[PDB]
Amino acid sequence: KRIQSVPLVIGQFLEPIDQNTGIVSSTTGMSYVVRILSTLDRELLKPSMSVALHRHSNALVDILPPDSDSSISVMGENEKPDVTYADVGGLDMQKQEIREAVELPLVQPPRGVLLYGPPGTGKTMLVKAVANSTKAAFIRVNGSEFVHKYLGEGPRMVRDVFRLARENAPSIIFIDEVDSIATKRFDAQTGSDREVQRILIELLTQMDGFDQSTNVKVIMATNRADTLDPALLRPGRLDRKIEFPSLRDRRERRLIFGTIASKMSLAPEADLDSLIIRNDSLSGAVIAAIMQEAGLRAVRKNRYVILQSDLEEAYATQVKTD
Amino acid sequence: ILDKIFYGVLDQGNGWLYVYETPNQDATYDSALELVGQLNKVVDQLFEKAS
Amino acid sequence: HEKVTIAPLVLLSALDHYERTQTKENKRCVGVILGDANSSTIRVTNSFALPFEEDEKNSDVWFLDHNYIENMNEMCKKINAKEKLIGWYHSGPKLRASDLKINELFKKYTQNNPLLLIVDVKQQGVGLPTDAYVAIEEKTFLHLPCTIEAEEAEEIGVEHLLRIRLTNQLKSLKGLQSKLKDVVEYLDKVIHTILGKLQDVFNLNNLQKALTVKTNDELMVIYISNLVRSIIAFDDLIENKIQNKKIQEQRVKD
Amino acid sequence: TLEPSTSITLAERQQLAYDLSISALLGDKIYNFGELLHHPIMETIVNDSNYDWLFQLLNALTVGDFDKFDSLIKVQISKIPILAQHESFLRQKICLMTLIETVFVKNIRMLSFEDISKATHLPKDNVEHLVMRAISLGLLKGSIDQVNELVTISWVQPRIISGDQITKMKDRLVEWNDQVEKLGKKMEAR
Amino acid sequence: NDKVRFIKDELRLLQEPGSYVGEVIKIVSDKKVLVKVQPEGKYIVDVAKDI
Amino acid sequence: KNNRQLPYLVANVVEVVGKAAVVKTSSR
Amino acid sequence: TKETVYISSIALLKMLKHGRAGVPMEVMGLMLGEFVDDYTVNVVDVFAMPQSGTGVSVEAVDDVFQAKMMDMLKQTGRDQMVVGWYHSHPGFGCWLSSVDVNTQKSFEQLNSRAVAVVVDPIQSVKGKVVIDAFRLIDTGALINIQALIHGLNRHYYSLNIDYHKTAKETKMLMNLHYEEKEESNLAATKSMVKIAEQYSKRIEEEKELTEEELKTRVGRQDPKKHLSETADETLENNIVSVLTA
Amino acid sequence: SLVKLFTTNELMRWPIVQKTYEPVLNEDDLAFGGEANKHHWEDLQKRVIEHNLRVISEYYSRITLLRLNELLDLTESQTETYISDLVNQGIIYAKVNRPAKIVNFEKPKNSSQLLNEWSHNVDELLEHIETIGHLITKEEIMHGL
Amino acid sequence: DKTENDIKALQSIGQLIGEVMKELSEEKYIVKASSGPRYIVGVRNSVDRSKLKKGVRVTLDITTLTIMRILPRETDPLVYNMTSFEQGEITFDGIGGLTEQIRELREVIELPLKNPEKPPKGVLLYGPPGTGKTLLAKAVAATIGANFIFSPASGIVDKYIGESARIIREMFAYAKEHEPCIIFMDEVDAIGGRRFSEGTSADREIQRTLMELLTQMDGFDNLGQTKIIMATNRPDTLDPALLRPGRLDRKVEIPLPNEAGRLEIFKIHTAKVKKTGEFDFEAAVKMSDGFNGADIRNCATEAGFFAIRDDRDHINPDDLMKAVRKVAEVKK
Repeated sequence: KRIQSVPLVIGQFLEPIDQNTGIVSSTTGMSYVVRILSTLDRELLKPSMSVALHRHSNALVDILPPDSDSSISVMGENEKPDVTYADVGGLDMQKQEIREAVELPLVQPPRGVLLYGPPGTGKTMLVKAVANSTKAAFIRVNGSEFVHKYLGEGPRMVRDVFRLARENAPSIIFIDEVDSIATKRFDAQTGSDREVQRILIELLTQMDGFDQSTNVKVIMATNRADTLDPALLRPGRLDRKIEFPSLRDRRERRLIFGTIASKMSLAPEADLDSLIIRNDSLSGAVIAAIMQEAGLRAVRKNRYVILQSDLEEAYATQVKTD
Repeated sequence: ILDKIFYGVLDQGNGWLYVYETPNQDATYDSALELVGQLNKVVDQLFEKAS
Repeated sequence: HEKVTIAPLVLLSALDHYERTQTKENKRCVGVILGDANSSTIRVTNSFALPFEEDEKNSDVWFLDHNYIENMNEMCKKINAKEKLIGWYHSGPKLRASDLKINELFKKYTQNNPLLLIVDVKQQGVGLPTDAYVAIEEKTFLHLPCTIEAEEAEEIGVEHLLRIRLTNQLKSLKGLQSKLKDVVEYLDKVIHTILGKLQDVFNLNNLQKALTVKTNDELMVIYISNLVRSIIAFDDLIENKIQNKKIQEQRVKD
Repeated sequence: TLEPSTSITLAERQQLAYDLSISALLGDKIYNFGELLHHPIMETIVNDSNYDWLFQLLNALTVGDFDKFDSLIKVQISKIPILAQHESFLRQKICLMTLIETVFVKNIRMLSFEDISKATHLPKDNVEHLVMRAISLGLLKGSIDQVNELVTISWVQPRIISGDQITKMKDRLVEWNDQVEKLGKKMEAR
Repeated sequence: NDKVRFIKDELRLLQEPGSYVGEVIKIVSDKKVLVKVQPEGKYIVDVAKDI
Repeated sequence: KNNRQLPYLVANVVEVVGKAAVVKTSSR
Repeated sequence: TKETVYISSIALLKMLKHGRAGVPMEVMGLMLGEFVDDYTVNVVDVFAMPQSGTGVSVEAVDDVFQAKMMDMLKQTGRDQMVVGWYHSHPGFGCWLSSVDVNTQKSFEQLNSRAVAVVVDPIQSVKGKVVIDAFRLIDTGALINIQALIHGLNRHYYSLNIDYHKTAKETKMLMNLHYEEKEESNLAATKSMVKIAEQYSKRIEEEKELTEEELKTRVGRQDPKKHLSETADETLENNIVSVLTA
Repeated sequence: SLVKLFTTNELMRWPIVQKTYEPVLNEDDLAFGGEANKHHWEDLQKRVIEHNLRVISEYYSRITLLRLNELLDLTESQTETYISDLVNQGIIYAKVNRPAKIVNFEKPKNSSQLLNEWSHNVDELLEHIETIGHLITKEEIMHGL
Repeated sequence: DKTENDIKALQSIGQLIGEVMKELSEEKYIVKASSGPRYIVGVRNSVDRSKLKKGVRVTLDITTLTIMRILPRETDPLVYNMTSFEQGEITFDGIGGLTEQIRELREVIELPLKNPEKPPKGVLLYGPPGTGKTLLAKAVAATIGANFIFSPASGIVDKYIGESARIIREMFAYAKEHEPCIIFMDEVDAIGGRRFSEGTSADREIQRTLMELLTQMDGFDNLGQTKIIMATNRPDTLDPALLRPGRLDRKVEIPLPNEAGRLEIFKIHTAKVKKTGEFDFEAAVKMSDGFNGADIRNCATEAGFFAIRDDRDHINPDDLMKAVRKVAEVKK
């Protein structure tokens, strides 16, 4: 036993030559004939692994249960997101639409779903709220996470995190404005554009190149779906397109208003059913903003009671920010 | 209580809600009997497999 | 309080000192002990025989020089700064009040009240052949418990040495033996307070409660693995010879 | 603090040690019971005058008879009458310590309640207080089964005495010990 | 003992300088195989006596 | 004993607690 | 040629301690011992040269402090032959320095013969030891012979180490692990705190096995392997607690 | 002293202490608007009772509702309330048995206890044998003689 | 002793460093060597496997290769790439005549800190800098108690991914650790805003930063006591998604000091320079035309020349109206 010991080094298991033998990697890039666990055997042995090596005895001490966070530049990790939905009021149909897109097909097939609209608008809340409700290991991405100039690492964890997510299956795959990586080289585009070549086509290769058993949905924030490609949109892969409206039917506002002023200390003047007529055809975020814009304005006026004025301040200032 | 939404029991002769409380035990023989089920089968099979 | 590490490296040479000095029960081979004494745990790095003379024909009569330590520490420092004087050792196995005097010498030389060290040069009884003391007050001196560190460097060469339960019982008597006597000793020695100080914790026994059942209840499952413990035996080696002998006892072709 | 040093005078000695012994009763205390009385405050102080009392209060620290003292009482002591309480505190605690010290030995706790508590020869309705008071005595641990008339108890009962569990000590301590060897016979041996 | 020695046996092997996988570039008649070490450059170097 | 070599790899401090420093070499 | 080195493990550990912390530097200093007839390299002791900010060298040796000690050691009654040279050679099987050789070589002069003790304090810590002593030349040999008279003797050329102590410190050593009673039964009778785990641990064993047994339907993970080694580890540890109750 | 009276709190005390203190003490319209002292008294009624329960709490494994009402100087329901109060407060343990007219004071005895209790029983000797021990031989030797 | 300490300090030796590349298990660490590659390492001692986390700065061992200590991180040139200053130089008032943003900001910045009852998402300064604009950000920082942290734009995007975030997330990390902290993101069209084509110029590195803040701001990173002062001269050069609440709660015009705005700033920014009463107070202000808070000080300082030139430490009317004309000659 005590042959094993902690002050080890890292590498990547390449390949066995035979039992208790194989070529591996070093974090020095060293790859040599070494030993491995006589602990493991075959089914026990794992054909590519981040691994544990003695320095001098220099042999495989043990696998490393999969590494994650390399560059790339990581992944979204919200483990048990904090957001309950109906925290942007009135999205039920759409939150159902997501549920229909994901929450149900996670349980029961789309391999990816398209949220369409301005995010951070509650559309990003859509993510976490459902990502919370779904309770699958959540992975956000940015289309801006992979811009690293390298022809190189790139898709690896995009593959492996994706696999790590399918290691975490059920897990979640999400992306902030994938349209950032969705742009690829249409020509010889020199710098910065060859990653997305790997990385966009990666997911394309990964969407189109992995089976439908949905423990994990590939989700993508889209206000802009154009730099995307139908290779993504290929069915069985990105099936679901959910559109963040805004817009707003009054029950939504009624629910939006009945959302923030719920938690927002108000002045009796503050009247949401006054605003239900005042507010029509707007964006829930801004609406949610106007809610807590007034949430700020009374506090900006040091009013511990947020008026309809404070609202109308927020509202009528934000009816046209012009 | 009938739904075990609560822990207590009814006194008729007394006419009371008699004391009771939540737990029972840890699943062990539970865990165990599985194997205790499992083994012989493959083995009896094996035991046969030799015969 | 500051209760202390022990350096085997010390312990060893310490007896060599005793050995080297050919110290006998008449004598105690004495010397520096080294480490750094600040923390509520003190460490023993090292220790140094102080060429010395002891006379108990007249208690206070004995001979030593510090100036060893003087030149010593220099080198010690030059060897390591972390030597910083924690205290000192002697052979022992036991104290002699002149120790007190001797103790105070090091007080000049130590940060805290320095550290005495007893050794059992015959390592006779038990855990430690050793005591470490710090003076006190109605004087006080005291043993804080101490022990080894790693020193796996030690532990390795150590490994080259040596080479389940009943023991655990065995001490059962030991303290009790003395203990009752130790009263009867002090009883009929002085025929102190600390004895009554013990007396209280005594009822800390017959203490046992139907919480006992838990045990029983617990012990049950402990045994559940039984049918499993040897079940695999039950199944494993029995149906193993039936596949090797039938193969073999019948192998027997030509 | 004086114990090692400081030659003094008797008028110093007793009167202080008087005032001390007084302050014992103007302590009174976590009892006490027994004390520095052993130390050469005694003869020296007691002797006589209130030292008689003061000594007889050591008796009261044991006897706990009101009128072995409330007879004695002059102003200075009755000046603080609360020893009549403190004696009730005594009689309880005094009786208690040994009960705690002895009567159960066999993992002493229960003492529960009443007659047992009235075995303090301080009565049930005071049991309802003095006994009932626990660290409301400053001391007792545990709790009460009133119904079954049962104290739950635990420690904070120390003492300076000797003479007794000395015996009881090694008995069990030899007992398992013996019966070890039965088991302790072959286990690692065989 | 089967294990024992065998178990022990590996510990030996568990102590390695290493075994360099290497890229043989070629040999010469020298019986020093001319070899680029994988990360390193070439080294024309004798072989294993058995190869 | 100590001094000196021509030259050393130099390094850049971070902490200067009050006695503490980390540096990163000209060998990085 | 088969030559008997003998170490005070004290001096051994003393060096180790000095050497373990000595990283980077090869630790330096005396090697106290003798030669009993031939072959016999005795070590009572050793010690650090104080830090060499000049590093290990034939130069960095200061015989001042030794004498200082050696005096105080003579005062201690501590006296030996300086038998050679012992340093801390991080990740070095190899050989120490021809310098170190020359260093020693200058010095083994002062003896019939000396050592330069290889230590990798790194590779020492392994729980086994890493170490050697060179002294590269012979008389003839165990009498090796030719290359000396043919000149040009260079190599690793280890010596053959050993050491001895006693059963004495052995106790005091094995004293490692009032005492037992306070140390043992009763001191780790803590179990029940974990009974849940102690269960759950045992609980978990179960599953692993239905699994394992199943495969019966190749090489290890085998259907009837980890079974015992698993349900056998929770069997004992669960019986020892009974001793307390 | 009431703050002190807490640790000993009794609630035979209450009307006593009521009677005992009101120069301003219970009797305060002064900087407090007890118009009657109820806004002390009433408020304090429970207050003592409330705290009384605390020391009550500690002092009881079991008690009769009576002995409560005896000590509490309260009706059952009051008691029951104050029971149900800290019951519904959870601030204490008890047993409501009116059919017993008895409060088991609810020791939560499933902590498995002799987990630690025995572990402490170990700790006892771990303390004891260890504490008691280390001085013993040390003792008569520290004196020697 | 001192030298002896050094004499001793030489015994002491250097200690390897890492920031944990991750915690496999409580002990088990991948710490890619802060000097070098990745390693499988444990704790040592005085080690809080709690505090121990991916990225946690730790002293590491030359031999044991494990923790030699846990270390407080600095992951970013907190005064260079990040630039941190505790509060701000002047309070609101000295640049008074910008007073519009003196008050209103404080009630939307300093108070909602002390009045947590939204928290301010962001506050966007724009208008001419150094009107007190330059000073306004620190006027905000001064009154709050936060550590003002200056963020320049271009340098935060290195050509690589997340360097921005790294630089920025230490602005998140250090500051939110060091909170209260004013963050100040300087005139950021470079790493932020509307980029080039919003295509790839490295704009995707820029979009990253733009999204990094977005993922910090429209992401759930709040400003608890660490506040972010946005900087631009003109606000419309920026992401509109940034201009939204959840990122920008405030969009700050910072006009010129008015005539009285100057006059107030004047007798603040100028008259505080040693000056005569003869120094011509309003005729400067009158000759002061569209002077910023500094161009006000130029009334002082351009006359500090003529102070120096008239042999004055105390600016005199002769010093002065030469300056204010000189300050109003090159511009309005």
